[PDB]
Amino acid sequence: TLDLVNLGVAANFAILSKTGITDVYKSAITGDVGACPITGAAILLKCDEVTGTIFSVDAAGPACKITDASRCTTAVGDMQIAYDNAAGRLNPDFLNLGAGTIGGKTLTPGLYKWTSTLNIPTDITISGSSTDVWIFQVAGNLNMSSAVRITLAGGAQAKNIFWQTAGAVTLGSTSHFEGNILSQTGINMKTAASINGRMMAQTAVTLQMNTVTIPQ
Repeated sequence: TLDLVNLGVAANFAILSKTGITDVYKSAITGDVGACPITGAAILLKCDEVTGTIFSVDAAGPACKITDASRCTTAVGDMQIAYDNAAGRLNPDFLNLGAGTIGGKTLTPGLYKWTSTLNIPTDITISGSSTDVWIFQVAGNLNMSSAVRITLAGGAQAKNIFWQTAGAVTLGSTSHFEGNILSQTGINMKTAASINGRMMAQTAVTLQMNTVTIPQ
């Protein structure tokens, strides 16, 4: 009975930020990337790093960039509506689960809230049907330590997982993440971390040699 978070046009993006995209070469991104209203010069991605289109609001950015202000603007706007929709959900199923550290848990469908920072220091499973939905509401940061893998079980799909964070996200080196990130600030990945998901930041996305794939 938990409704999907509608991403509108932002659904078309693996990475969408408002202040840019930094990168330690070489990353492997599958899906479109965009930044707005910042200049496309703030996208530090090469053409060989993106399987998809790089969208700029202006004439600056990587050589393969497409200038389309109105699409980037709509996407960022839809990302804000999604962020507010996700943050606005009421009547959580869980509050302060694991007291802000959830290593080793198996997370079943529902609306989860943390009034603090959330840490993921060891492997977790997300377990549910192909139609089940998870919304994780985090009033601080979200941290996941090096080499931590999020596993999906029971038919659970990346496209039906949403992480809403009031603070910054940090995914440790070589970690594997599952789901959509709606961050009010930054999403910062470290050396060889991967995500099956979307990085939607109201500030910047920062990468270090990452694999980023849009959910199927």
